[PDB]
Amino acid sequence: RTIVRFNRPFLMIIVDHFTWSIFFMSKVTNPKQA
Amino acid sequence: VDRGLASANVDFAFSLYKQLVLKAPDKNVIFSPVSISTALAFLSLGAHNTTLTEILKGLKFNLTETSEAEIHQSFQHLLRTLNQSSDELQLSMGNAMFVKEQLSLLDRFTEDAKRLYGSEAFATDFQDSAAAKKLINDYVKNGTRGKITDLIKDLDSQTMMVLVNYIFFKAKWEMPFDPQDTHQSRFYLSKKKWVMVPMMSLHHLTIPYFRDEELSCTVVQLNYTGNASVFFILPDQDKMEEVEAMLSRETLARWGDSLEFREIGELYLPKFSISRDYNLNDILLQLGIEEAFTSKADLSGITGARNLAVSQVVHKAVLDVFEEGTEASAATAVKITLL
Ligand SMILES: C[C@]12CCC(=O)C=C1CC[C@@H]1[C@@H]2[C@@H](O)C[C@@]2(C)[C@H]1CC[C@]2(O)C(=O)CO
Repeated sequence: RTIVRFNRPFLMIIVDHFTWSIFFMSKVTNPKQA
Repeated sequence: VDRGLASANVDFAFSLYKQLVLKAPDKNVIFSPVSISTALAFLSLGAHNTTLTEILKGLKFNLTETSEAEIHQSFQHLLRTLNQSSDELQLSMGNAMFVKEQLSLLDRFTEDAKRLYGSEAFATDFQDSAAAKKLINDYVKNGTRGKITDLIKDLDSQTMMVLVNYIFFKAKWEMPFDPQDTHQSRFYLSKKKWVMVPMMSLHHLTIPYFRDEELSCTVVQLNYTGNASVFFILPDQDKMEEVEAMLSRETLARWGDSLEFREIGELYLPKFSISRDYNLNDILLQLGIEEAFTSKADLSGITGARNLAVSQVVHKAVLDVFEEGTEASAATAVKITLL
């Protein structure tokens, strides 16, 4: 069973399939960062 | 919607990302590339000569293969597509211009602003700077459903014009997380430091997946109901900077073309809300957008005279990830003074 655990910094790229727009791009280095 | 808009806007997204991380290497990043692209394209509507060329090149358009007229038509088409009605996900993008009542504007500029960018022109009394600040922030608050409240922090009382773009996004996961499965768990800031976060989980999921061994990262695509989805890229421990330096349109396309469906035993994803505010002046200058800020600024397509210059471009964005879906919003403002 493959496990995918986002418990360290990761990137998130929110994309539109119609226009191929990147709506949002994000790096989560600390979900609780000030 | 068209391939050359998407290619320039994606190139711009990753160029902007890389400059934000160079500026603040220890911080979360959240921004909307398409908001910033649209705001600056809107600005270019009024630019001439080197001011214009710098903006369009900074936005990563290949001017030997496209023209400003084709560029604006492409943004018009995008805004129409993004703002279509949907019974599945909420997505909205708006543009506006706030202008000192007595500033004389070319009729062609105001007409093209409304026709191409969907922008109204709000007469605004910038000498009553607190009231002008509140009107612009209220417009953004309305468009973002209360998510972006303080886009404008300071407004020079001698401002002539502010161009504003906002984007609002709210979507449900196609496969939502059950909050009964969300548990406090470690999120490792580094090999030896962590924080405790609510860790959501999904079990026995079949999703598109790619292990990129050359870049030491794992890529999965999670889907929203509707036309949007999200690439999650998980670098191995301490490999984030290596993955970041490989971010590009080429790499994103390769990742998209390399995904295969895989049964995942358990996927763990934090529930989190993050937000960031930016002064984009130094970033835009690194991207070659320079004359618009200077006394050589040429915005004579707005007024007919070379009497306006950009003072500051700001951006704010918020991202909320939780069991039912995602909500994200952002806005971009171009502040313009007399020259
Ligand atoms: C880089 C790419 C192709 C080249 C370009 O001008 C810009 C884009 C950005 C969005 C990408 C796109 C393609 O690769 C297909 C992608 C990944 C799309 C996001 C969603 C997508 O449609 C898929 O995931 C295919 O299912």
